[PDB]
Amino acid sequence: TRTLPPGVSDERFDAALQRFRDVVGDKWVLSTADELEAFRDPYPVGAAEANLPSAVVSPESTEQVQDIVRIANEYGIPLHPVSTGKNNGYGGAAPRLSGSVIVKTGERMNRILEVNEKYGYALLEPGVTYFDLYEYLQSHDSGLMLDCPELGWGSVVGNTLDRGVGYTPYGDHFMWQTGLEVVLPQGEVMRTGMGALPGSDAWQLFPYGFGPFPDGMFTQSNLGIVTKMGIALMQRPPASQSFLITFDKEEDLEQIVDIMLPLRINMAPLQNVPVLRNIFMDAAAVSKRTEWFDGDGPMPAEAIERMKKDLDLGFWNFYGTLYGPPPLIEMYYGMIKEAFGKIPGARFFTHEERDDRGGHVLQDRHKINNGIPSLDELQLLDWVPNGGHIGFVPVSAPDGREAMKQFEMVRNRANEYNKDYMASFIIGLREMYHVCLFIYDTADPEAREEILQMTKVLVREAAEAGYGEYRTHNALMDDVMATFNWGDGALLKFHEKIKDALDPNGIIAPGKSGIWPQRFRGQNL
Amino acid sequence: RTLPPGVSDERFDAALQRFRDVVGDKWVLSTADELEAFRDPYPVGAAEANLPSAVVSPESTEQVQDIVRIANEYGIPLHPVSTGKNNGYGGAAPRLSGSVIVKTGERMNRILEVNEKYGYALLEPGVTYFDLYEYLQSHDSGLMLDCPELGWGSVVGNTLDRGVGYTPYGDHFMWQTGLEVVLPQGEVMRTGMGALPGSDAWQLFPYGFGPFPDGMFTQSNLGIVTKMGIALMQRPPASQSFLITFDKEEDLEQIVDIMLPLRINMAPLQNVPVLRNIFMDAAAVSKRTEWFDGDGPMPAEAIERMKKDLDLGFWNFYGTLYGPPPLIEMYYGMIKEAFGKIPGARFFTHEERDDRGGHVLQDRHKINNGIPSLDELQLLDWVPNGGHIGFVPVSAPDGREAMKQFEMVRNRANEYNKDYMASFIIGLREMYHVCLFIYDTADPEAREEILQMTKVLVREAAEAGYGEYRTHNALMDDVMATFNWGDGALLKFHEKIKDALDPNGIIAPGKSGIWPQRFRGQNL
Ligand SMILES: *Cc1cc2c(cc1C)nc1c(=O)[nH]c(=O)nc-1n2C[C@H](O)[C@H](O)[C@H](O)COP(=O)(O)OP(=O)(O)OC[C@H]1O[C@@H](n2cnc3c(N)ncnc32)[C@H](O)[C@@H]1O
Ligand SMILES: *Cc1cc2c(cc1C)nc1c(=O)[nH]c(=O)nc-1n2C[C@H](O)[C@H](O)[C@H](O)COP(=O)(O)OP(=O)(O)OC[C@H]1O[C@@H](n2cnc3c(N)ncnc32)[C@H](O)[C@@H]1O
Ligand SMILES: C=CCc1ccc(O)c(OC)c1
Ligand SMILES: C=CCc1ccc(O)c(OC)c1
Ligand SMILES: [Ca+2]
Ligand SMILES: [Ca+2]
Repeated sequence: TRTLPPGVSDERFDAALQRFRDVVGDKWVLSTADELEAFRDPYPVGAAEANLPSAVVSPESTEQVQDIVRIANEYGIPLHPVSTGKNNGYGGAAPRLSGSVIVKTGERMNRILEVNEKYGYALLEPGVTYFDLYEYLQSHDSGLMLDCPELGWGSVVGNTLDRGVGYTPYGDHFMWQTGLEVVLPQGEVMRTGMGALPGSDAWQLFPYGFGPFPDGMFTQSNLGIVTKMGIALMQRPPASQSFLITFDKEEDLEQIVDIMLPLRINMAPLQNVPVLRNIFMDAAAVSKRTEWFDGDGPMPAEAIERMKKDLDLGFWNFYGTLYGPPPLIEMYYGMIKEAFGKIPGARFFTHEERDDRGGHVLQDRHKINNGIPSLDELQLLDWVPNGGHIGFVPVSAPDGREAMKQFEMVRNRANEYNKDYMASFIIGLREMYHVCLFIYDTADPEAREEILQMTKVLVREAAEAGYGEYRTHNALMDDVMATFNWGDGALLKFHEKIKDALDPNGIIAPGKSGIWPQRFRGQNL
Repeated sequence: RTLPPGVSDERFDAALQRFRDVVGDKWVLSTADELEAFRDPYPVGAAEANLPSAVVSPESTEQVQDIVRIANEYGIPLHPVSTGKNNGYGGAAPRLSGSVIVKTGERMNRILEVNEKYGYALLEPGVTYFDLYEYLQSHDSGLMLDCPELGWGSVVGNTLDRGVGYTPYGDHFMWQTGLEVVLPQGEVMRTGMGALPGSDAWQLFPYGFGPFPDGMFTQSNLGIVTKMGIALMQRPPASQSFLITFDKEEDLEQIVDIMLPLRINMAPLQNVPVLRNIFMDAAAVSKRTEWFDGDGPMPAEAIERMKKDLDLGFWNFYGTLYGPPPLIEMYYGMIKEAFGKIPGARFFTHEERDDRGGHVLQDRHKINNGIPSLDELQLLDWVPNGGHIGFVPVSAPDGREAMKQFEMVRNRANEYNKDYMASFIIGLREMYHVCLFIYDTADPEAREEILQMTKVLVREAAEAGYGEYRTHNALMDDVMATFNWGDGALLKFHEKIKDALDPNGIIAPGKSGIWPQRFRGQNL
């Protein structure tokens, strides 16, 4: 029947719902099954129901977020704060803890508070999407560009608060995060950095302020509800060129990664975040699985060759963008061609050179890499009927043999659980991300369970090989946090200890990143 | 005899022996003669302050655990340092008098790893910039380090006070990647991929999984750091350092305003731009008495003599470029066209000045190329028994803000009879007004003048909306008090976390104005 917060009666919840309505207004509290359906994980993981929200409250202001937090303390209601709630791949808007109330900050707190052309920064509310901020910069003939992930409909703030990434030189969103406002778990409000000094202009200029630097503690965290966040914005460069390098062989991965890293570690000639996508990923962006293979089980070699041939793509496809005066772009492109040119079968294409279906991903990278938000990459989910995805992203050293081992290890398990291997190898400066998107039929309970059991295996095996996940789904946060158990889980004990100090009543997103406040510890949900 | 607060002669003597049982008899100092060397070398205020009770030098992480556990038992406050060279901010001296200094760097001074492939170091606290430079030279490294002005500090300890250098990797804390820390009750923790047993990425990926804590251990008293990683930048094929002299006090406005556009895209100004006033560059190469032996502020005549003799401006801009010679030349050309629009602007590369005035340029050419130096110690010869205090408000990188800040500080410096040694430094979007006040450390009134002058500068800067990035023991309470948005919400947040991790209030009480429960309200 009715989803309730843990240890909270029908009466007590009805009372708390009304207190919420007194703060934000009747139409900004959802609690009917019909109203809540939209806030369930759109890509559900596992056959069983999980991650069930009891209600959605949409606050209009920081003060309203304080009031909601104080009520949640009164009634012991757990709050799952989101911005836009588009964390698709990691649970969407759905709370880790079933019965939690979703605080959708972004519905009404969606205002651009400042875009400074002189100093190159924005001060944003959670509700500001990449499309909102893009449209604002266009409107105002801005000299600035934003840094967006593959999908423009997410929150600049929300994405930053899960340490999301884009593909411009400003792709590490949390680095460029500068100052935030946060409602702490008992309702008091705090500004970090120069925000903490009344009348400073430097909130979005100097990240650290004075004393311990806390902003990090509010990312992949449950230590408060963020109401404002500053972010630095790069100046748009005078020109840019996007290029695709197709690599013919599965085994080329080793040489590609080993040539990638020297070209990237000095942020030149690879100026942007280098992404290497397998043919599955690029095929899924432009085609249905059944275009290639309507059989059961893993995709055969003949089918993969047909994908490569028809799309004129390799097994591994490298995407990069260069920025600056055309001479500098041409110099950097020349270096890139010489270095990756030593791999037999490497073929090169600029964004101007491919208008065919195989080229559509390059055209999308040319947008995303230039801070032009897109939703083209939603086409991935038409690979199979009713397509959803889960993100599996272990962090690796950027070595060719280390990539090769991860390639084998994950494709092998993928095959066993009848899921295709959609994978990208991405490099920051000195780290490698194995970005695996498993696409499955969300309507099929067996496919959902296969995904939950497969990724549980993939997490454990990756950790046995010394690979930690940078980010994970609601279903895997306990399993993943368990892997960071150096010194008898010293890290988790440190986090719990702080969680209990700031959230004595255990209100804020209990179980986020495997961090449960005292009142829930040992209870298996 | 200096004792910890609320600890008897007999309890302390017991505790000193327990320390000896852990680290050895030789590695516990507690005589007045032994402790002299660990007093603030640039003392602030007339009165005695910042008195250590003992110095304990541990050999290992395990020993640090044992010391912290003993400290918890006896309620002894511990001030963890690396090398203890935080000169201008108290040196090795503890904020709280009676604290035991834990000099981690004395014996924990080992380079644990330098990775040529991935460009990083994993370091203990005692590794100095000289130590790590020597290592890189020895091993024919492709890598360069990022050092502050003085090479004798700790790579780790400087990072833990969010210190800065002048290469593209000038933000030390940014490039910090992984640490190991002994938390205030003696348990040991590794951050990031350090927390995943057998990961290779401790020094490759900073964040790891869940909340990002590393920042909480910088300008902090939440533990004793025993290892720290840091990224090292590949040495580029060539570099060129350059000096722009600017003739006029009033040029500051246009310098800062041309400086920001050339810096924010990290090109053409590829390194940290530093603008030094003639006082700064003169004190680097000469004594005060060479220019003016009279009492009180230095007259216009004397300033003009400094400029002529050293062939420098009132404001001197020092930068470095890196890469292929064609790139360096292109960038230098853009810099010359931009700053050239200021009348009286003159340009010199490091190759074009072998005179005394050029000595600072030569020292920057070293520092900006990750070659540690001690040349800038000559600043302390400006007056007899020279010491300095660091006063560094953070500002918008705006000409008129720089100009306001220049007047505001020089006026108060004048009033308290201290010379105005100042640099304007710029990261990407922020500006540091770095003011070194050089004074006679043997003169109790010069000491009191410094304390009272900087107290005034701190609240006057705060009234103008400027916060300090970093400050001295004597000012930490005053400085933290200025960050009082939402009724001092930030300090309240820091205090709850301090009390959660340090229930006995052991680790560096009062660091950054953060006192644990047992000390709050006691005025030391
Ligand atoms: C399916 C998919 C997903 C995807 C992607 C490609 C595909 C095909 N590419 C991505 C990429 O390139 N980079 C990236 O970082 N993510 C990518 N994803 C995943 C996802 O689409 C995006 O990351 C998305 O932008 C994230 O969702 P959103 O931006 O809406 O953020 P949120 O869901 O509202 O909040 C995220 C989490 O952070 C915490 N949170 C959020 N807001 C707050 C506030 N105000 N206070 C406290 N905590 C907050 C919550 O834990 C929330 O779940
Ligand atoms: C006088 C002076 C000072 C100076 C400078 C120029 C002059 C003329 N130029 C500097 C510069 O360009 N950049 C910079 O960051 N600092 C500069 N200074 C100040 C100072 O000399 C240096 O910053 C110096 O590197 C700091 O000294 P050191 O490196 O020895 O650091 P420390 O005293 O040992 O530690 C600093 C503080 O951090 C905490 N700490 C240190 N180690 C630990 C450990 N292991 N665990 C926990 N906390 C630790 C303490 O609070 C300590 O006081
Ligand atoms: C090809 C990149 C897609 C992608 C990148 C980073 C992510 O975190 C992600 O989450 C599911 C998806
Ligand atoms: C002339 C630059 C010296 C300098 C720079 C940054 C600092 O923090 C500092 O501390 C006292 C001194
Ligand atoms: Ca072939
Ligand atoms: Ca032992």
